[PDB]
Amino acid sequence: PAYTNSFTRGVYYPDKVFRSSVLHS
Amino acid sequence: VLTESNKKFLPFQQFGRDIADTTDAVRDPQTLEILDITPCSFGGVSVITP
Ligand SMILES: *[C@@H]1O[C@H](CO)[C@@H](O)[C@H](O)[C@H]1NC(C)=O
Ligand SMILES: *[C@@H]1O[C@H](CO)[C@@H](O)[C@H](O)[C@H]1NC(C)=O
Repeated sequence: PAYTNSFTRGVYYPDKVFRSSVLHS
Repeated sequence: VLTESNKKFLPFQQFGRDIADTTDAVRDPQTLEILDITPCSFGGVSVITP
């Protein structure tokens, strides 16, 4: 029990691709 | 055309897809160097006559 909020955790690099100053979805 | 580059990749990254998902920089698997990629040449021909 004792559930906890996870605000903005759990994000990783999906691909081995270099990107600079660009917004990608 | 393969040329030298100044961009610094992350240690785990291999190539770049910055604009329009087009490859323009590729890490060399042997020397661990980043090389820029650019198409060599293309264009039209115009003739000027009096
Ligand atoms: C966790 O779940 C409970 C119900 O299962 C809910 O009441 C609670 O608001 C949830 N936690 C957060 C941070 O929203
Ligand atoms: C690959 O082998 C060459 C020749 O032995 C060496 O100069 C180079 O550093 C090696 N590269 C890696 C990533 O081990």
